[PDB]
Amino acid sequence: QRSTSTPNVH
Amino acid sequence: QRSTSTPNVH
Amino acid sequence: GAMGSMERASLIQKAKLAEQAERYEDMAAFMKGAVEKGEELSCEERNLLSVAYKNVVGGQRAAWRVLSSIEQKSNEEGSEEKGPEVREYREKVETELQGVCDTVLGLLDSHLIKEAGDAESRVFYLKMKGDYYRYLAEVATGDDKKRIIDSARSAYQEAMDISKKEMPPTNPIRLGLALNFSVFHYEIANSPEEAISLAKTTFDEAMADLHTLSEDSYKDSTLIMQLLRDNLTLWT
Amino acid sequence: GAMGSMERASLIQKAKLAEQAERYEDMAAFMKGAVEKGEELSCEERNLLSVAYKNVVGGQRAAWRVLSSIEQKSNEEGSEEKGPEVREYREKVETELQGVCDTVLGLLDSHLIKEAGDAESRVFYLKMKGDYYRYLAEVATGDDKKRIIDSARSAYQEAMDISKKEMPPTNPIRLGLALNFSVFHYEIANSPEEAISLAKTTFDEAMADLHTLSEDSYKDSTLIMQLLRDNLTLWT
Ligand SMILES: [Cl-]
Ligand SMILES: [Cl-]
Ligand SMILES: [Mg+2]
Ligand SMILES: [Mg+2]
Ligand SMILES: [Mg+2]
Ligand SMILES: [Mg+2]
Repeated sequence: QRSTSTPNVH
Repeated sequence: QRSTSTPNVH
Repeated sequence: GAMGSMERASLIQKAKLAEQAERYEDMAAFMKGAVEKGEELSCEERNLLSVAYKNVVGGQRAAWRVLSSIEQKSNEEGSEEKGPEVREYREKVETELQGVCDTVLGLLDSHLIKEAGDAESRVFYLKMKGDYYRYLAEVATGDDKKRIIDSARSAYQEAMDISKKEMPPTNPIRLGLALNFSVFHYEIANSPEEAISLAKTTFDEAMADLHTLSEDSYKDSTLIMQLLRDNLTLWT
Repeated sequence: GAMGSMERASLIQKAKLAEQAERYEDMAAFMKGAVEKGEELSCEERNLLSVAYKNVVGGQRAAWRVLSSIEQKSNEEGSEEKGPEVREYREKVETELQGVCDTVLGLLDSHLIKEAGDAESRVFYLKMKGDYYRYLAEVATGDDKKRIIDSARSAYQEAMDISKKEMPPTNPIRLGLALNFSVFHYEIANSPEEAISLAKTTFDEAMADLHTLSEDSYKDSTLIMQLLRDNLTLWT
């Protein structure tokens, strides 16, 4: 599983 | 809600 | 065409890769290139063509519905009129959608349909013609909405006539055609009673033929039968 | 540029419509046009730029990973070699991805970064520069993988230096920068211990500053803190 980066925020 | 049409089949 | 220098088999191979990658615009371009080689398509190849363009036009239809809803809200008494941008952008998406539909219809007319003599291929293509005129109808307004609807109806009707003569009532091509024609009647043609009647008769005649089928074919047919039932529940 | 004739405000309006319609390629083109008007971007506008391109490159990255995996499987002892098509199509997607990254880096270099003097804008843009070099690094192999990695590292480090001087440890810009730099260390730079140390220190220093925040700001900061924790759980 790949690391989580900053997601999009509407 | 809209009617269901034929879906894609892989 | 940008695909003119690629081997037919390479185009089909890459269409399958694009499917795996969920790159449906690429998949559609590869399959357009394969069709333009001028040879008839196998069952698997017809399915790749359909999957590709259905996904492309499906994204466009979803986007068009969002923008049309915003536009209709902006055109109501009490809405701060916000300039031409919503209409402009809805028109942009609409034109791109119409272009995709015209491309598919062009491939069917030049020359997939006229070379399709077996029922399984001819019904598939005529159903596709009905479907892409139906997608055009979804966004049509002016003089030509009537003519677009008639073109969809005519294609579906020719497909229905062949399917009833040449295919058993459980055949998945025949079932999905009847499903989509019933959607045409309910959603486009303002004929909900025709839609319900077609869905009901299709379902019941397929039910009575399921005993002839293998386990795998039974699974195929009953899946589409459930969609007929889903719509009948929505409609009644 | 095809957006050169459209008003800045109209481009931003249509970027927001495209977001609502999930038309992220359009959204990115609109925001590129807005940037090329030459004025600095507001917070909301910077966010639209980031959302648009992150969605576009995100689709490309997902597709590239699927194709790279197929290619690696095809290049194993015992795999029926199937010609150049998998490599060709992986290269096509890779080139399109690199193009998107180069476009974003070009906008940052001409001239978003050099006009960004406030910490909130400058850190945001330098983080973006690090991110798009990191996406280039994900697909890089040859001589330039080393140089791409160093470019990502340098951008992230400049952003970190400013954020630590100018922002509190709960600031969501600072938190997401630290999150992404920790991902760089673990996934790109072969430095999992640095990644874990950065994630842990970032988390703990934010924890100790949460008491200063309003309910809404606390929700923002703790959301990113949870992602740091998620990675620490994956990594340890
Ligand atoms: Cl537009
Ligand atoms: Cl290719
Ligand atoms: Mg008012
Ligand atoms: Mg129009
Ligand atoms: Mg072998
Ligand atoms: Mg390459």
